[PDB]
Amino acid sequence: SNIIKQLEQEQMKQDVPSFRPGDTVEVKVWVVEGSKKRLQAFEGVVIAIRNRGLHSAFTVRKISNGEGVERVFQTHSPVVDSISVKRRGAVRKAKLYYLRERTGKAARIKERLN
Amino acid sequence: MIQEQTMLNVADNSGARRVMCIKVLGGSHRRYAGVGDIIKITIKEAIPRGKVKKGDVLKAVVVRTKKGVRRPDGSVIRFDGNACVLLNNNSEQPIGTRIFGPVTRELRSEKFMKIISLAPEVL
Amino acid sequence: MIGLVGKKVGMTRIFTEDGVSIPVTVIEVEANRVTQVKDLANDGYRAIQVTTGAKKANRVTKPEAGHFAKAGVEAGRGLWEFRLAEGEEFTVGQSISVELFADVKKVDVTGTSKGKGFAGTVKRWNFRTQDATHGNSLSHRVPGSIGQNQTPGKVFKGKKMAGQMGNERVTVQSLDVVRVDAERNLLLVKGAVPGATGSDLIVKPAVKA
Amino acid sequence: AVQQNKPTRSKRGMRRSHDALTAVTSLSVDKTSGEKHLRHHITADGYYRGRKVIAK
Amino acid sequence: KVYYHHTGHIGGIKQATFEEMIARRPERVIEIAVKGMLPKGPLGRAMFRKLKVYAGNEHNHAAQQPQVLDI
Amino acid sequence: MRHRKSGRQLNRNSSHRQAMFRNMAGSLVRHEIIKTTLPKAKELRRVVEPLITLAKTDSVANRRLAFARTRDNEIVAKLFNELGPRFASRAGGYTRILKCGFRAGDNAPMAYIELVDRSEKAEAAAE
RNA sequence: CCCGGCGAGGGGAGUGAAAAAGAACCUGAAACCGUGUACGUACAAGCAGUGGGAGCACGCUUAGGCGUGUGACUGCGUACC
RNA sequence: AGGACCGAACCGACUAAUGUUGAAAAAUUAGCGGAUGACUUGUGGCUGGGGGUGAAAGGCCAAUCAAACCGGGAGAUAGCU
RNA sequence: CACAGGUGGUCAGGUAGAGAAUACCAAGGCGCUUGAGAGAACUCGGGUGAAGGAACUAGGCAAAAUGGUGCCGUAACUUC
RNA sequence: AAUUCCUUGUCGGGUAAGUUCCGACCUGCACGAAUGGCGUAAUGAUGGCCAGGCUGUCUCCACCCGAGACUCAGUGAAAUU
RNA sequence: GAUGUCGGCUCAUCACAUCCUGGGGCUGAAGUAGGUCCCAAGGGUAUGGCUGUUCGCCAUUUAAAGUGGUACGCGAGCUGGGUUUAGAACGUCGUGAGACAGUUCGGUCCCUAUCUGCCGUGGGCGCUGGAGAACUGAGGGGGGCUGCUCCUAGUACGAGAGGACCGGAGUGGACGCAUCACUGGUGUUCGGGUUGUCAUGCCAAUGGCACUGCCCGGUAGCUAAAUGCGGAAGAGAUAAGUGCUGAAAGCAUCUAAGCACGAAACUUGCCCCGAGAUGAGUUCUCCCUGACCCUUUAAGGGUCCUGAAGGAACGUUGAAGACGACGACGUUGAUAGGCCGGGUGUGUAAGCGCAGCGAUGCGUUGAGCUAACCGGUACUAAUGAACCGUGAGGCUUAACCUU
Repeated sequence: SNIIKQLEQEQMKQDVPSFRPGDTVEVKVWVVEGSKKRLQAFEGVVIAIRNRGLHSAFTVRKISNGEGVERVFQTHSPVVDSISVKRRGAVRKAKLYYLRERTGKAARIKERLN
Repeated sequence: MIQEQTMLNVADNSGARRVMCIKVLGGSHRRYAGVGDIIKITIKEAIPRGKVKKGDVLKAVVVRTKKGVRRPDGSVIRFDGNACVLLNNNSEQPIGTRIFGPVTRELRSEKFMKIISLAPEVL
Repeated sequence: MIGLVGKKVGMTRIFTEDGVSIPVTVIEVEANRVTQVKDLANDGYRAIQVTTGAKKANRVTKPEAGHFAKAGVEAGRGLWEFRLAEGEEFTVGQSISVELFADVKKVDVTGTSKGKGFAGTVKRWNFRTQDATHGNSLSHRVPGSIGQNQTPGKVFKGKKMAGQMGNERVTVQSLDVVRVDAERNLLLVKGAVPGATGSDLIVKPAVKA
Repeated sequence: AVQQNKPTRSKRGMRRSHDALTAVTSLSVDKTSGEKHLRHHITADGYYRGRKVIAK
Repeated sequence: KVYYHHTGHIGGIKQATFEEMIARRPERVIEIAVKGMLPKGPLGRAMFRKLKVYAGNEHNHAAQQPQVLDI
Repeated sequence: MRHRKSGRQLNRNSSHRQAMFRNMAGSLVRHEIIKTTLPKAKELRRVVEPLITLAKTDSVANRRLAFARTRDNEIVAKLFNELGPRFASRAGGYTRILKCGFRAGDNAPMAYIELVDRSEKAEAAAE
């Protein structure tokens, strides 16, 4: 029918801020738990492009302190609380790997600016 | 882990350096572990002031997989390495009081209130 | 009870309010258009003939066309039939669609099977692949001796060997309806549909006790 | 492998019975010429449904 | 008397009740009773194909006029 | 098996396949009219048309862009100047396959490929 | 003289007693593969034979129940050195 | 300087992947050692079968080696098949 | 055998690179003749791999990583 | 121990483990001083074991590409019998 | 004149004399627990080490770690790791050659399937006029395993501690099927990056070639390591077993007549193949209603006119597959390629201005370029035919047709 490959675009949220890989961001999320609601954030650099209709996620890599850890927060999830853009940078590459082990002043790549 | 042998990282003040998976628990005719899984470790090193000594065999649960770990959205927390928190060998909950390095957010349950209230990550 | 002939159309990792996602397969509900509504007036046969689709029908045979004439007069895509229970059927205008799954919690799902080319030696049967070493004579891959010896002196039936898929049915059995959607016309089922996407399926209320 | 005994000549014609060349069910001529055709391909002079194509 | 066969699968002899062969397809109990009484392959296949039993008290040879026989 | 796919693999490895297409799309601009095997004519069709689309209207900067994607000197000299005003009156089907028949040397099914408005043509035979 | 590259190969026509002596030419088996015809092969089964046999083609069987060849089918039945 | 090294050409073949009615009467590709030395190596000559020739394996003697090839005794012998 | 085999003398162009390795390339050779299409098992060749790290196997074996120049830094043993 | 009738000796060690391997011991095969012995640097494509960089050998196998198979076209074997 | 092995990978299958659940009897068994235990082939029955190891030892999982056979399964499947004294040589023995059931080092192993099977698949014929569509079940297999705790239930029972089972429930484990959105794999028909040389006259910019040069991201497809998920309520015929009424022996008793209950096996239900089932099938939809000569005639032969419904070759081709078949589909056409809008990919093209020492980056532009997926578009190629199939289609008994 006319439904195939459209239903991904139809599901896809429209107030989500605009992006390129190397945009740093903050994912704000819940702890979930047994009955009590608290919040938490995760910040870093996003090393790679999303846009997957409903399945779209920020794969932020954190790299602030300690050994590297990559986190995937799916955007379209109701427990994902808030999204500041902060810096929106350019890289002309698909992967950021040389910063995996260095976490000190590593997740703060520039705003592309005027 | 997924294979036979597998050294992986100490996650507690219990030991040093590396400690060895001898088996997976929570079924048989298994070679390989799921995401939510309980591992069997021998301490392959130890530390003199740790809870345990070289070649003592105890129970454990996953905190990092180098592949990545998932449950709630199916989204992965993807790591630099495999690492494991020892449990009590029969009586559950961790034996060590500190986690060393980052944690998942797939560990967020009543039987793990011990390990997630720690400060290095997911508070 | 019958099926609703669907279309395989869509796959979604879907959210729920509680912070949980469900992997899902997404099905376009088309309406049943009846042909004749066969009942036990004629022979011992009791079953309802239903058409889910439409075709140009410039090449169709007149034997298919009188079939369609007696129907909802919509040049049907083709004929499927389903056995039925609890008395003779209601004969006019039936249009069976999303309402069928409102108290049907789990469905069976009968595909038109799985379309995996040859399938055949090793791949169909999840065998081991022969050793990559020892200079093995014209063998990096072999299924194994398929019998034994003279003692039976034959090859038994139902041993795992060769052949195509042959596109029979395959029932997965008892996978969950996650939601049904009027207006958008989606049946979201929790489990998978057989075949590549754009394939036909049956989605029928579950068979099992 | 090998074989037990020398096979029969009736066997050689039976094994070949399904692999043989099959009939064309007659032929085509043009709508538009006295030139004969090749069914559902085009002659060198373009004749199929008249016009002209491919004058090589 | 459990009408023994082994078509090609699963350890065991496989079987069929005395009760099926009259309750379902009721012809078969007589068919495979006279069968072993006939010579080799081919001529016993021509002997055999002359018997019909049908379902029972519903025979279709009304028009031939059958001569009744008590045994 | 090959479900939900498109296009065709012809005769050899990828390093050969790109190098063969540079010969074959260049021959197109040099002979204007060709005959080949029918799989071979589709890949020939599918190579040339997207270049034509870019080239459908004249632009020196887009001619520099076209030299970036397809680095041949023959194609970038024909495109924009010559071939641009030619195909301006179409949106796809700048060229057509005429199913000329089977190959004489063996039996492979062939198609002839012919630019859409081709009416001036060479009068020698081809095989 | 026909087909054909200008080829290969055969044929017709003509030559001789003879080419049913055509050039690798003497007459010519048997393996060998293929054609033409008859009868046969889809209730169909193993040394393929033996014993019994519907049928049909051909033979004016003086028609006087036959000859010729094959044979549905089937009782019986384990090669030779 | 070097019976030193890593390493081509140039000589080999510890192992590995393949070849096994092969592409080929050990070749192909890759790891590996010798490569100024007790080396590699052209030309021309020479020893002849239980005899040569061997840093020795009962090695090597015409893509052949725990017994070369040919012409003769010789129709060896046959308690055997 | 148009053998993917074997074979001595002489010569020595460009860039990058320990160098006559080696990537491309001037002079020069040359398309090692089944073809085209498909892209089944399977065979051989060719490319790749999550997590693991020999757990494969008799055996860490073409697997695969390593390799060059510059620099800091450098063990027991030793005929230095 | 390359050496051991028994035997995979006893115990420590790496080890998830340990017939082998290494260290110690004798409760010692027929060990044992030029078919030499203790001990040793460098050396050998040398043997046994281990962790790591690293790896499809494998756990557990998936897909992609080409030459045969296979499709379409040509020619056209062999072990056997 | 050939039945040819250990050890190790692959692949199994049959006998139940059952490792186990499941129904039940005994107990010096109260219940728990142990001992005793019949029925029963249906089904599940783990992995690393050392060694060439069957067997050994050791570490470990799970409720669990079976019994017997197979040229002591399986080189017309795999390998010499072993036998290894083709071969040195250590240890040992003999004057020695040579040997060793002591030992260590690497080490050549064939076969394209005749008939036969097994799985998959087509052709040919027949179903009685033909054709196209759904379809029934004569027959024959899949699943059949098995743990957990929660209720049932601290209750009967026992001196007390303790303490029943079936049935409902969700869920693991083995086993098995399907799936590609998730998480990974690949994705030689998508974008980007990068070392080198060769090239586009030269510069800006850029590409061929080095395994797809190398390398990272990647759609749809396929795929497991990831994803979904059965293993059933019910029924009957029972088994062992508690009986009931009841004898030999005035009774008792599962037995002879008789009838209640009584297991995953058996007949099944749930699942799949299946009309050649020659007692060859039904129901729905479609079409064919002209003619003469001859002879043996439920008949065939010749011939005029004449062959529909339907088929197939042929054509582009597929969400189907070796070949085919199956399927979209041939201008009436969205089949395919192009092309447009959208999908999902990549990270802001080339050109122009500018900052900067220049490489380069950046505003112009949130760019350009783009594969398989969806809808549109006839832009482009699939002409008119011809051909297999024909003019209502067997005898005969009974029923109906003036019959």
